[PDB]
Amino acid sequence: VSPPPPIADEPLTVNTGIYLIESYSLDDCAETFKVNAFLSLSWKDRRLAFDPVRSGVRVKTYEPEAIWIPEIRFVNVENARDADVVDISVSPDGTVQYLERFSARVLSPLDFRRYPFDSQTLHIYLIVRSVDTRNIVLAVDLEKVGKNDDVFLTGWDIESFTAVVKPANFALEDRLESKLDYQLRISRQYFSYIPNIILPMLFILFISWTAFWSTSYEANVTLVVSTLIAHIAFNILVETNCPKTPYMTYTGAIIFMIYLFYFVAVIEVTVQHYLKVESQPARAASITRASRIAFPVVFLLANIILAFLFF
Amino acid sequence: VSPPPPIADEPLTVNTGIYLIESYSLDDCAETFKVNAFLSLSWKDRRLAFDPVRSGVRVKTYEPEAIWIPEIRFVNVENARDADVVDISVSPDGTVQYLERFSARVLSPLDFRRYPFDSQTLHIYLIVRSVDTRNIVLAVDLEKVGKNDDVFLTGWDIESFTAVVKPANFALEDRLESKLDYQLRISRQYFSYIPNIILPMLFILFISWTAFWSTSYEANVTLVVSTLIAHIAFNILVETNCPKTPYMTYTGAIIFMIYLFYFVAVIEVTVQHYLKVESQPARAASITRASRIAFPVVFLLANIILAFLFF
Amino acid sequence: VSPPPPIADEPLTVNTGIYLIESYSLDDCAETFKVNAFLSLSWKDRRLAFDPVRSGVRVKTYEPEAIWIPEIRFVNVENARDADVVDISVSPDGTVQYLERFSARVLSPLDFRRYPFDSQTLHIYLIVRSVDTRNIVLAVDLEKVGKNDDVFLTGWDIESFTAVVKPANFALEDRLESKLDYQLRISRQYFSYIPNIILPMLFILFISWTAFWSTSYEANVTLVVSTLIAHIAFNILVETNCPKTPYMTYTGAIIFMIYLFYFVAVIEVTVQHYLKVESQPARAASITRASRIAFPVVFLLANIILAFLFF
Amino acid sequence: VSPPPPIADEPLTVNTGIYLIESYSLDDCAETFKVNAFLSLSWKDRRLAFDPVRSGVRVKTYEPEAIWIPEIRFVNVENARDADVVDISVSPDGTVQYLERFSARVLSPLDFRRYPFDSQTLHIYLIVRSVDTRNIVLAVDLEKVGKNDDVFLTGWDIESFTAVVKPANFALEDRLESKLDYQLRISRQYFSYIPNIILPMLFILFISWTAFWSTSYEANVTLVVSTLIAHIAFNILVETNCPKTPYMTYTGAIIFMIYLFYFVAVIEVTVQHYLKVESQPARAASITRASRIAFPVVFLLANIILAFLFF
Amino acid sequence: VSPPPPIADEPLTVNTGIYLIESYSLDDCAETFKVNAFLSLSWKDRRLAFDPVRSGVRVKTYEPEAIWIPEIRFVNVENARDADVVDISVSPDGTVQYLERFSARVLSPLDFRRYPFDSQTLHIYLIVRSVDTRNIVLAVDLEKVGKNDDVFLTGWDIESFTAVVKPANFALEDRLESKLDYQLRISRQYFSYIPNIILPMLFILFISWTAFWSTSYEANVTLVVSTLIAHIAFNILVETNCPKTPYMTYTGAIIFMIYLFYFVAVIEVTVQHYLKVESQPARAASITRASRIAFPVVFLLANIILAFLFF
Ligand SMILES: [Cl-]
Ligand SMILES: [Cl-]
Ligand SMILES: [Cl-]
Ligand SMILES: [Cl-]
Ligand SMILES: [Cl-]
Repeated sequence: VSPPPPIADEPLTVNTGIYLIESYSLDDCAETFKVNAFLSLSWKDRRLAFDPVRSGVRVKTYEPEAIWIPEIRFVNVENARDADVVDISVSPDGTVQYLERFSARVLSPLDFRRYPFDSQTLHIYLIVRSVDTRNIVLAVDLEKVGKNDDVFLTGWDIESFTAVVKPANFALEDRLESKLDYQLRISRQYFSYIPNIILPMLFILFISWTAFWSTSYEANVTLVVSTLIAHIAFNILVETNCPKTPYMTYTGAIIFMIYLFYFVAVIEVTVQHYLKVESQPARAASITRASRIAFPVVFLLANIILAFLFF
Repeated sequence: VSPPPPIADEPLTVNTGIYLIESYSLDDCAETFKVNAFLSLSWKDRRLAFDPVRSGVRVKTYEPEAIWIPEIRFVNVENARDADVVDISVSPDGTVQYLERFSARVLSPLDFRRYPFDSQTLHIYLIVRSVDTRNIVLAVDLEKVGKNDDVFLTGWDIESFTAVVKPANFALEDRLESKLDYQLRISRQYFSYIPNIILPMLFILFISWTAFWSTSYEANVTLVVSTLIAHIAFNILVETNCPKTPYMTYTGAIIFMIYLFYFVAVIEVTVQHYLKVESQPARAASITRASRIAFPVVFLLANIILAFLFF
Repeated sequence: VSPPPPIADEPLTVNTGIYLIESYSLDDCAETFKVNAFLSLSWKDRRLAFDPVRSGVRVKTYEPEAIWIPEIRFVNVENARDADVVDISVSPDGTVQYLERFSARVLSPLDFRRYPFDSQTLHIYLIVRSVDTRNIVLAVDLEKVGKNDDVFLTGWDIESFTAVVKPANFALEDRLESKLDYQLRISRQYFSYIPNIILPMLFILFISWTAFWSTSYEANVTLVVSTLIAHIAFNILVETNCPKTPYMTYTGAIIFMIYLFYFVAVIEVTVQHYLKVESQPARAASITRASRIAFPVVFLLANIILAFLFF
Repeated sequence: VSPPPPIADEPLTVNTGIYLIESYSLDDCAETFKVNAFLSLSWKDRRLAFDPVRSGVRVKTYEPEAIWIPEIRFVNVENARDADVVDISVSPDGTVQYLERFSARVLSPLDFRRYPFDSQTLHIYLIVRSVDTRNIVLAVDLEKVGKNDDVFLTGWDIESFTAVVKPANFALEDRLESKLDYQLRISRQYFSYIPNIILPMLFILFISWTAFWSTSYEANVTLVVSTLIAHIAFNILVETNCPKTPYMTYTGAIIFMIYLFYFVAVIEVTVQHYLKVESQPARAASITRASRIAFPVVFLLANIILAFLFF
Repeated sequence: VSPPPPIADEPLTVNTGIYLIESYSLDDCAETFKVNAFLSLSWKDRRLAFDPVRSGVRVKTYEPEAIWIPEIRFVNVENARDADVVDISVSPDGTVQYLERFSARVLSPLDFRRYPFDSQTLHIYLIVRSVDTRNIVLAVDLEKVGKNDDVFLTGWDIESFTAVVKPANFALEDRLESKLDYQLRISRQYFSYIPNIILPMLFILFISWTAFWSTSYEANVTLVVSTLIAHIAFNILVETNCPKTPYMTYTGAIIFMIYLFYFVAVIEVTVQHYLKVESQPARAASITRASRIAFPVVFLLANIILAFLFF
């Protein structure tokens, strides 16, 4: 067996579809997700055409080995998918209806710049390589592209599963390659982030700010430095567990600013005490009183600037 | 190696049964569980019916490749189950009795809203795809559904193993499919949750409340802030290792409240000292005295409200 | 390729023997252990008997596929064992000397109530399902049950590897199952626990007791609260990495008591200071002096009670 | 299924080419990287020569089992690559053009001395063992060497993918081996390191330097020791998760210096207080005043020396 | 498919050789190491012996399935090695020369008593089980035992790869077994340990010793207790990453001593303050002055004793 012959000079159309059965193991660190789905394939092989009358059958079932089947591969997979041919059906005209169940660990880049208010498009790229006898081209039947209602990823809302209908046909190592883009659109469930991370982090910072209503240098040193320890401790607790991102994220910028604020509050506490000790209590008291407003105001403003820059 | 022919036009009934041998590795982070069980299958194939007189034997044993066997798959699995056919028996009327031992990692969503007082229903979905010549329908043989008495999951109580007898018949990829729901009901047993996590966490909070029987601002700052560090430290220690849940859990709400209480106690400590320093000792002393009752009372009340809202 | 026929009505005896080559990966969290061993099987199939004179051979070697071999499975395994048939020998009377090398991850419950002074019995359950034509029964020859001298599990003393000679014969899914219990007895190597965990944990607690020889409330608050932070920090450092146990362990009770002691010492420190401040230095001094004896005595007593209750 | 015969005594040339489809999972700890690529192979096997006229076809397609294929292995792999033969094309002269898609976990040493400003050369070593009947030699078909434009490694810039055209031919276990070196050049994306690691670590160090504008020994002990705790805490937070490198890294030297600086600042704080207490306030005040300049200057100077020594 | 016949009554000698291609993944927690190597096997089979003059070939090449090959297994492996037969050559006298490339995860116990100044001997145990017709014995072909020059293990110096030429012949499961010991000798690269672990741990302890030049009980409590927190924190940072070792290690003893020293320094600080407060300043001042010398001296002496006892 070799590819079906062209009637004219036309390429062979392999109609595809992917139906998600299970989506699992989305890994933010590895930028990978595990999928379990159906892969449907449809094409015409006139060599396989038959007279249903003089055959006594309206359909013919074949073993994968018995007939020509296109070699469809996935571009962005760790290793080749584990596939199980579910069914192969041939109709009197030579139409082949192929179906397999497969599992695969798909590599898809994730953008964490807007985390935890991010949305992602997961990609699954189907590909076919042409042979010398004839060019093979992929097509999508969107009726055949879907997902089980029960499919889920914890912490994400799965908006849709679709395919970009126009394939990407290009030459590679002297042969045409036809590629399809299947997209899984997901948006993060950011609720518990406010009470679980942000609010507690904010409270610690706010505690450090009470040093602006105290003249006790010993109590102030304990306030700013102990809260810095509590902040670091809290970040270890709520730690992403992923190796640090190469780029600056939204949450990343806020956290950097919180460290800057702890340093600035230490400078203030240091300045106020030095001024007091160096017989200048009027300047010390005026700085501390300004800080009471300057600190929350500069914080709230910089946060609005960051929110604006990222979104 | 073709499906058994219908006597009329009826679909083929495949009577199923699952008998749990072992259940293990329930992973809370992954929402998966590993199972080891028997899968029994029974259907009628009249091409296999025989006369026990001119054969001699009351039962016939076949190799899987000698006869037609329905392809049963699991819907919610990572990869296909590891199976080993244990036995294939045919009775004189053509009734096939198939048995295999399998192991599988089943994906089943878990609800942590009532943790650690939560109960879960683990699902195992059997499925069969119909074939060209005839439709295949699943059924439950309750005589063949059960679990070994020694079956266990650490930290859980296994209430029951049962199946929803009526299958879910629907259409997939242009063919009819019959699905079954096997349910494993488990409820969390965490006897040690109180002593192990709760109490030490309450003691730390209670220590912060001793600041209401002290006028020393330096000692008060050390009490509230050092206990906040101890609280965060304790939460790192008793951390589940599972990424934070997208939703608000019961234990999650209690912990959020504990952070709020540390912030409120800091505000009090700050207010009391400012009033004392700003020549108002009457208002400072009256706030601190109120707090001694207000703090435990508001805590005990909010906890009753939370327990009521979640349960 | 059918079971050997009976001479009367007696069941077929499959003589077993397990010889441990390697024991590894004992996971306390998973309650699982990986084993690599020999499995010996012995039975008589008269259909295989031969005249050594006619044959010109005193022994006959077969491929597993060529003859009837009982289907032996393990009850408490994650998946079916990976096996390599090492040898199949048939003597003139039809005796089969089967030998295979296998690896398997065995699930065996572990009791942590007496940790780290615990001993465990690891189980390996062999099983055979009886067929249509005849009943199959397992037997042990203890001469054939052993372990390599080099077998080891880090942190454990392996006392013995044996089998309970009497099989457990029972009905399951309308057939007989003959089950064998192979036991691996192990006892933990608790030495480094004293200098690594116990001793530093006691020193931290002892430091909090120095607050009973101090009147300085600021120094006392620093002693009790900072040591509580050090205790929690130390617990994070020496943490088992296994999720907390559903039941109350011995070490678990001691740790709970240590948290209770930190809370009680805070109460004392708080009471002392309040009485001292509120014009009652006679009570404050008498409480602190009592605590100096009360604390070590109540600790040493409760510990004896706990050691008695657990052992 | 024996190697093609030589026309004279010439070795067989196997022309190779690797085209990267996906690159992923670079593991810094393991010094390994996962790759998914095409492996093209070409050689002349005259036994496969045909007349395009008698055959009809200008090219012949074969199954891997039908013809002799050289055994190409990778030297630096964990296990053998997972390969899937995409195409085998034979031209009339008997020139075979083989193409396979493979995935492999390649072991390649990484130098972390200049981290996070490091560049690495990842190696993939192709190898072929010569046979009894003839010597096999590898060659590079540069037309068939490349990488997909979309190839990415999070946190790295992929500079180039190339092959050292001259093979390394040597004797091993009495036969010739022909080895090829494919190189993937990558350079790290160090941006977020400044705001995420460097800057917050410098702020904690700077806070410790405020002890040089304070005479309060109690406040100074709190400053230096509490910041040391915050530093250690921060290091736990930003920890690589890879076991410590056997060699001294650039970042490793900076961190060692920061610990030295915390110790020196403690010595100063200790010296200043002892001089004050031992009736020498002139010496104490002159040391503290010097330290205010000495500390940032010696730090900035040692950092320039380190940056010079490493780069 | 039968073993070669003996010329007299001699056992069959299988000459072995292992050539290391790659060594990777040495895991200290798991006490395992992954190896990729060649395994050469040589034995004489006269049934395969041929006259070269009437045969006309240098060496005959066979497929594994075609001829008898001894079953060589590894004793200390997780699962059976993944092997790929590279070549099978037969010379006129019947000498079979077998070669395979294999990968295996070898289990080899490690002694951490002298860590990080330890050396280890990694073992690879080859084994062969004798057959019905003849006894099989292993031997070492020293020409075929080696390692690639590029073989590496990060953090270790690979000293040698040798084999103990005399096999260990013994009886197992009623048959003779010939065992060979291949040894990989490695010594640890302990450099970065001094600046990364030892030095910062000694600085934290040294800071605690400044309490001997202070009379301030509040500052002393902060020094000793806060440094104990910093020590524990540092230990979490530099943590072994392996579950605790059952035996007392060298580094383990030093760390235990450091905890003892923190407790002793607390006792001193407590004693000095009590003596001062209980009208005995002569006794207090003399203890603190003694401690200034007693502490570093007792430390340096106990360390010399430990280094002597372990080495
Ligand atoms: Cl694929
Ligand atoms: Cl399945
Ligand atoms: Cl098994
Ligand atoms: Cl390879
Ligand atoms: Cl092996």
